[PDB]
Amino acid sequence: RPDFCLEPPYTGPCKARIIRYFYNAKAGLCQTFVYGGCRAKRNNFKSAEDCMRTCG
Amino acid sequence: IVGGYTCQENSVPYQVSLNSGYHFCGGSLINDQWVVSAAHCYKSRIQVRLGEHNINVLEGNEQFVNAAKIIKHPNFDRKTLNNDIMLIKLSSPVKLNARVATVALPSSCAPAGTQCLISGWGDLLQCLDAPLLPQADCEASYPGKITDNMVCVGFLEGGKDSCQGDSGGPVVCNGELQGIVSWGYGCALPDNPGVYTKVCNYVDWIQDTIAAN
Ligand SMILES: [Ca+2]
Repeated sequence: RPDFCLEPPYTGPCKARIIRYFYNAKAGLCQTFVYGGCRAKRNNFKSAEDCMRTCG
Repeated sequence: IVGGYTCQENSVPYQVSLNSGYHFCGGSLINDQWVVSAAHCYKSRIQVRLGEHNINVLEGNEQFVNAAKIIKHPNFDRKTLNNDIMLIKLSSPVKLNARVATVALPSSCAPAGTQCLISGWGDLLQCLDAPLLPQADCEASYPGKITDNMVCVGFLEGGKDSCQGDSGGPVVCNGELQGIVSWGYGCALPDNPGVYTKVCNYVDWIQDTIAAN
């Protein structure tokens, strides 16, 4: 699978509380984390479906 | 907010919560029909909740109002976070009382050293007393990342800071809104105090925008 799928979730410097999805390779599925609202990395999805499609 | 304290119930009447299903940002009421927040808090649909203390319980003093118009500063930069300010016009005027009140816009830019109050839910509203830091120290903490439209507030030793969930929230000094919670590297980390939008550079844009909408 793509390399960005193995990177830990990135909250970013902004201070909003936006729930996003990321692929947890260690667990083998997509979970949620808190995204700050800016400078998102690639392991950041708006839904579980897109997360699993891209990093599944 | 780290190292802060729970605000006295309704002691920050200008504080609002932005909700699009759940609380995601804060904001400040500047008049009975307008709220100011951070541009990175933009969402196509936003419900403003006023008179809140506990965000998870219906207390009886709350007012729920939908956003009618959302206007981000035309020069907002999603990468540098320069000009991170946004105005929200409410669908209808809110009822002003002891629990729901406006905060004044700055008469001028407050000098470094001025003590301020930062608030947010980053589920009870949290408060933090902290000073505006010298621009020189802000720049030293964030090499080449600070513009004239930003100001650091907090402590260089860390321990106390605003955090995720506080964005768009108020930094009030001597009764005037001087800052908007924007960004920072981590929260309450030494040598990385929170960075805030410097509201005093936008008073005219705010007033002109309100007058045209
Ligand atoms: Ca409530």
